[PDB]
Amino acid sequence: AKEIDVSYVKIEEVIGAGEFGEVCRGRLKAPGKKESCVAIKTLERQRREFLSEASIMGQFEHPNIIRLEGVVTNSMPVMILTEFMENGALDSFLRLNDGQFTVIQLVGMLRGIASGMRYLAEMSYVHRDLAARNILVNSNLVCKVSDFGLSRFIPIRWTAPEAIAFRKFTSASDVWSYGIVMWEVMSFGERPYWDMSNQDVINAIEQDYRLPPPPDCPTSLHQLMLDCWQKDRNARPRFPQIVSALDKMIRNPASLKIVAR
Ligand SMILES: Cc1ccc(C(=O)Nc2cccc(C(F)(F)F)c2)cc1Nc1nc(-c2cccnc2)nc2c1cnn2C
Repeated sequence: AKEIDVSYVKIEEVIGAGEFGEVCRGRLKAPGKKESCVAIKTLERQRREFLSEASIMGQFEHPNIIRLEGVVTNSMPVMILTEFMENGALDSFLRLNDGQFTVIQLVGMLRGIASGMRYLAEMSYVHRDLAARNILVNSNLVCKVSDFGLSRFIPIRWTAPEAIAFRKFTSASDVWSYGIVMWEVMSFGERPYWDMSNQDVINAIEQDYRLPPPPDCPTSLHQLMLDCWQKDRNARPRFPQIVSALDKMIRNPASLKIVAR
């Protein structure tokens, strides 16, 4: 929770809205450091809920987790600052780039997301809302796991079946969500389960249906999705094994040439 002096922070265009107010694009100019772009949540009662998020974010330091720049608490407005990700959310970025990235590039995106989740899981942090809309993409296509919560610029179709029903959220339920993210990525941002209703999705999953391989998806990647969607949560791979599986694919790209009929 590094405190930032406001004279370094200049607020520009509004990019969306949050639970506690606006979210804006901005610039950060600190002594001795270059000027960079930042995204800023602004904020009123004495509720410390707004800043409690910053206390959570400050624990995280990883190349695939959104990086908190700092906070302003001795000023108005009160603000949470992170690095600014030029390509925005992954789902809309991929829809804008439909069919325009190679399989190897998509796998590299997924490997980054998996590494970020591996870190969170190692930290005993359960995300609970992992979805492509919660991943930000930088100019080099590095994907960073984020959590926008209640935001704008209830999601059961990313949630493991045991978390929907029993409200049992674990890293293994995040693994389920990660498999959905894999499908979103290999589908260039198609909505999981198309236009099915939330109830239809729950019923389909309970009947053991699983999203099919996206067009051109390597069979080995869809199998990895199916592994993440095992009903028995203890049978799903853990994030370390997921990273290792993707790394094996990057080393052996001939394995990614096998697609289904
Ligand atoms: C400004 C901000 C504030 C919070 C978070 C965030 O991800 N917090 C969070 C909380 C709990 C757990 C985790 C996790 F575990 F996932 F790491 C993260 C990210 C951003 N940064 C941005 N927010 C928005 C944004 C936009 C609209 C509504 N809400 C947020 N747009 C952005 C950025 C950076 N670049 N861009 C384009």
